[PDB]
Amino acid sequence: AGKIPHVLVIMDGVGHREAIEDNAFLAAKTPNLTAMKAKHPNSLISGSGEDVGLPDGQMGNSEVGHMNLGAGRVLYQDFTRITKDIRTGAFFEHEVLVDAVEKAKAAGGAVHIMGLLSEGGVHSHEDHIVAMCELALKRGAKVYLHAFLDGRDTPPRSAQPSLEKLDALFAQYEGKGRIATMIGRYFAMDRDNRWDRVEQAYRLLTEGEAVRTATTAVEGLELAYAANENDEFVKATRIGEIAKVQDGDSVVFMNFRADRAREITRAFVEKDFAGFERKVVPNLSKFVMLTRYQASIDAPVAYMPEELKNSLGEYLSSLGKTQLRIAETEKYAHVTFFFSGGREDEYPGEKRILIPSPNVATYDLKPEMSAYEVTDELVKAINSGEYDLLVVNYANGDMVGHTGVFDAAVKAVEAVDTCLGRVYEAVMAKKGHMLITADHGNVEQMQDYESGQVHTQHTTELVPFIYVGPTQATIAEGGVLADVAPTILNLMQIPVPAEMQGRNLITLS
Ligand SMILES: [Mn+2]
Ligand SMILES: [Mn+2]
Repeated sequence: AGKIPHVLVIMDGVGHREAIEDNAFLAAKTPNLTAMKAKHPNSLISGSGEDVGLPDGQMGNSEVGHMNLGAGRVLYQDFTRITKDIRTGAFFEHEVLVDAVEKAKAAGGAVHIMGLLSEGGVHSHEDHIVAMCELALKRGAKVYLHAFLDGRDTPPRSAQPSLEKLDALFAQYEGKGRIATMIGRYFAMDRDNRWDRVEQAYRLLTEGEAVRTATTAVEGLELAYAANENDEFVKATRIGEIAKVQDGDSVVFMNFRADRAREITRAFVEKDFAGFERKVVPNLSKFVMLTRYQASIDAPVAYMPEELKNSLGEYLSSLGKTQLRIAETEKYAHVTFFFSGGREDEYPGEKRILIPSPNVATYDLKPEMSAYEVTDELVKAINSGEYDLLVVNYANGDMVGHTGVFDAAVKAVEAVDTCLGRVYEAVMAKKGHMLITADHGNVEQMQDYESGQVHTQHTTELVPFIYVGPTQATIAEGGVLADVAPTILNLMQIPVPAEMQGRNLITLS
């Protein structure tokens, strides 16, 4: 104990946008942040596009963002890697993917492909899914696509062109493949142990169990829209005849992001699965995770992760320092394996506190979420003097911003601001240092002018970067997420490890 606290606050989904219209951050009462900015040095940093190793124009996200924050360097992203392999043709000869196809063919089964079907680019990309379908079709396989509909990394009603694209592909191999089922990502891609949701996707895939049937994918979507469902929440829909994932088939899950892929993957492959009582469990010829969703899941992986040495968490552990990771459960991955650079287990000296997210259908119903309890625990931790580094994620801006509901998003921002007043008080009393920042924007734009729909996605806006400490300082312009860890190490008066490539942004005065 008796340690000076260094606190990294990630206001998930809180960006800086000058425009006032539909800006829930500016509309919110943020007296603590306003006061902090008036007193303490503050700047803007970038968490989108090439600055975080993504294509120019691609919005940031929590996986890429927390990995960059923790790593102190820009990482080569799996999105890039897979896109490159498709471009060069290497994808189509990938031994793991080819093996899935050949094993299904040998068993006289089918290749079932599933994944988020949109151009969002956060968890998947439909062009990758086209590529996997083509890979299997060109090898003479029977192919069924199970589409998980988006509306969260894309506009809330936007699935139609994606479904049409895949229909058009299958039309080029007439009778050999088709879209079999559709369901919203709310069901298929849960990450907070809402197993009642996951079960709906699981039973659709394994039994063809559906709320509605339709003759075509687009007809299915029209039925969902008529039932007042948006893409994210589309109920289990079966197209045409039952096409079960059954014994001898192969499944390829085409998502490249881990957090929302773990639950449905476990439902298929985990030996003693306990999320829910499964009615049918197929013995697959192969189940492929496109990337490594979880080290302990016993299934082959197509694209294994690169080694990441001396992320901030690892490096502090190597120095015998202590650290806290704290968030609500919806952001578990973010403050654990995303921030740690891929490692799932605690480092020596690392403690985790995960507060259950509220047991509600959507977070516009409780925009304060579990932020107040997170704050209770964080303040206690800061005051204990037991931690050299404390990393907190506040989920609210991001999670409520994804609902597309402006008034709720305003309340989410207000909740975070109130909480930060208490964090500030504790840090100042302990003569500590704090960086308040974000991983990407979201809440600062709540209307999508390109579609006329509410805005449910991230933005490409810069994010705030506020330095709270015992003294003033100057902050260099042009910072990126990779600069945060070297900046923290400078505040801690600890040398930056060779593996970090970012720069210190802060000059104390
Ligand atoms: Mn985020
Ligand atoms: Mn988000």
